[PDB]
Amino acid sequence: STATLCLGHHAVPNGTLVKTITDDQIEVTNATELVQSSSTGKICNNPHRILDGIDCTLIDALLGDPHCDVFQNETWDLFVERSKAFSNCYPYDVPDYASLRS
Amino acid sequence: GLFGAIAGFIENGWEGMIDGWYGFRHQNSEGTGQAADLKSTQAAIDQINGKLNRVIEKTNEKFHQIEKEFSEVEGRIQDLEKYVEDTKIDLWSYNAELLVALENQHTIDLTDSEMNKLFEKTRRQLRENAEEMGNGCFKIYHKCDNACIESIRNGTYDHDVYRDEALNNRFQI
Amino acid sequence: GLFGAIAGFIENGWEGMIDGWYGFRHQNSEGTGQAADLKSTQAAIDQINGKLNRVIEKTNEKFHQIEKEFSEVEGRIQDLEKYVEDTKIDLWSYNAELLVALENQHTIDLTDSEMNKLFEKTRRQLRENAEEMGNGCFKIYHKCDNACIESIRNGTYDHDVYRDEALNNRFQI
Amino acid sequence: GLFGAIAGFIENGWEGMIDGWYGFRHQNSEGTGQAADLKSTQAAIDQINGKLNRVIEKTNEKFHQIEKEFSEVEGRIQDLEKYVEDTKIDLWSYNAELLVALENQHTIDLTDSEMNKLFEKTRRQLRENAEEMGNGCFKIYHKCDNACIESIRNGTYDHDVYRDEALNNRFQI
Amino acid sequence: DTCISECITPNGSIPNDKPFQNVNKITYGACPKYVKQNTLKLATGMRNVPE
Ligand SMILES: *[C@@H]1O[C@H](CO)[C@@H](O)[C@H](O)[C@H]1NC(C)=O
Ligand SMILES: *[C@@H]1O[C@H](CO)[C@@H](O)[C@H](O)[C@H]1NC(C)=O
Ligand SMILES: *[C@@H]1O[C@H](CO)[C@@H](O)[C@H](O)[C@H]1NC(C)=O
Ligand SMILES: *[C@@H]1O[C@H](CO)[C@@H](O)[C@H](O)[C@H]1NC(C)=O
Ligand SMILES: *[C@@H]1O[C@H](CO)[C@@H](O)[C@H](O)[C@H]1NC(C)=O
Repeated sequence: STATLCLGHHAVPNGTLVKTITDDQIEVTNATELVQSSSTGKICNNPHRILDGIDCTLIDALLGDPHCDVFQNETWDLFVERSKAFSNCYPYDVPDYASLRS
Repeated sequence: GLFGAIAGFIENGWEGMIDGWYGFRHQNSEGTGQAADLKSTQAAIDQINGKLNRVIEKTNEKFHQIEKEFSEVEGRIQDLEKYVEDTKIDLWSYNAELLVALENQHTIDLTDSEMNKLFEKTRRQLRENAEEMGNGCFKIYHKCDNACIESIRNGTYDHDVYRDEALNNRFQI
Repeated sequence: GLFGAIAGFIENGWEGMIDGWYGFRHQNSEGTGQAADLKSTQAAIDQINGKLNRVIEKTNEKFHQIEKEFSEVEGRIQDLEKYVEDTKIDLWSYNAELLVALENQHTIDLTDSEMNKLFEKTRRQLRENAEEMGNGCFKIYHKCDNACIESIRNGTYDHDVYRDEALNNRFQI
Repeated sequence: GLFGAIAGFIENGWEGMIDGWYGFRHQNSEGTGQAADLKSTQAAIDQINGKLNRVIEKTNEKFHQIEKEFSEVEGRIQDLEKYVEDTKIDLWSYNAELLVALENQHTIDLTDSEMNKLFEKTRRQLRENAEEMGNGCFKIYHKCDNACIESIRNGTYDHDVYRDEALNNRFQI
Repeated sequence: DTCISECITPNGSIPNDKPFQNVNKITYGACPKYVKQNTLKLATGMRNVPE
């Protein structure tokens, strides 16, 4: 005589709140994170040629401060200057250090 | 959402349906069963994966730019340099926010739409042989064993084959 | 909008309905009356107030920036300073424009959607006891006094209780 | 799109209908014919031309700005000048991309909506005198010559005038 | 470190699988645009109405 047919959709025990145009937080069955918020703390030597500046800034390696001569004729994709890099030669100053360095 | 099926006329979802997104549940003479509808389930999936690709597409890729952190105070140029970056971050932070709110709204309506389309289609198959109970379930006014349900589910149900039986039970027995 | 109810199959609105956004008007044996549907009315309101909050949210908040008005002509830096602000204002002026056009379109469709949902739901309650006159009004084919209308309005109307009466009048009396 | 009519329950389109966007095809006693519905066709057109105007509206219009091509290397200022333009082009290139993707999605749904509205309206005219074959075609259960079809098409078809005839053929002849 | 990454920031390398990042506005390579938000979940599913 009769039969019942019911249409429906899935649900998960624990969903994920998301934001939409009209709702601050609305629960959905799944979501993906769009914002990368963490790093390992290490810089990778591949695929970009990274030159570790050790105790030298680019300028002192450019001019030739004795302790930076280890960087003669070097090439890089990204030069990494350290906060504690120091000069140990004749006191100098560069008018427009920013642009020379750039 | 815009449609009314999901979190609408379909009271709630089935925590148990783990084989598809949208599905059917029947209760005939032989008993009760459940089956996911692979077709509508894949329409929602395809569309969602489609926006996913658009969104997480191909990266900025910048090399030498301008300085963003300063150790000494210099005034004028440094002021402008910082403002340039600041107003930039601000504009990209808005874009990201809005983009995510629009997409989310659409993903909901879209998935609400695929539910409501499964319903109308299934509704259009049953012709005069059924009535809608108003909860997403159709009352089929004729004997419908499992092979009968399967034909509805697989889209081959012929309504003439049960019309008169249906009509009879429907209209005052 | 996308639905067809508002400024669509519902010829026009009721200047008189001042107690809700969506509502009912009946005409039975006892007479005529009107009543707002607080439920759908609040769904539209909630959603609209929801975007309103998102939009008029929390302010820029900038302090020392860069100069935007100049008394002397200087060239190069001043050129760049002005261009930076100009291209900024331009990008924010587009965002504001588009944002307001998208929201407005959505607010219309959304409110058109809540009308059309009130209709389908009410339609699904009446079962076989009514027909749609095509103007947003259902012709109820059975005696329906005020307590009968109230049950439709409050969602408790049982269709079996009037089915045969309904069916009879419907199908050639 | 969101509706299901276009590239949905209406199997495909008519390469032959060159007089309108949406239309009708009937088959009665007198034969077969075709006619575009100028009303729904113009609703889609108006809306599309409406966004078209918004989009291709009024131009940037900039005069003296800043330099974007450089012959000598200078550092700091030149760095910032280039970054300013670069981040600008990037932000406008996103806007253009997104704008075109949103509009396109909407144009589809909107035109899918006007199809589905033509259907429901025509469906609401036929009252109990027809059934939906599930392919966008209504089976009219009564003699309907050309002047009868024309009245449906032009919105003047009275269903009472054929109800009993209709009802009879419908319900077991 | 001896690893592989195309996106470098003062803080270390970060994967560029996502389109946005909130690690540092200073980056070199193929990198996620920087934004102020620490999270932005994109809904990859339908609404969840549990039983
Ligand atoms: C959630 O969606 C993401 C993106 O499509 C996917 O990685 C994952 O499989 C989904 N989660 C589940 C539980 O399926
Ligand atoms: C639909 O159901 C019937 C009953 O089981 C079967 O014979 C028919 O071939 C099915 N069609 C498909 C495509 O599965
Ligand atoms: C609905 O209508 C009937 C008639 O007035 C009444 O008895 C019933 O309790 C009403 N329900 C609600 C929730 O108001
Ligand atoms: C609709 O169809 C009938 C039959 O041809 C005709 O008399 C009637 O006036 C038509 N109305 C319009 C507006 O064309
Ligand atoms: C990255 O570095 C800056 C300082 O270099 C710090 O303020 C920020 O919170 C750091 N982000 C992460 C994820 O460590």
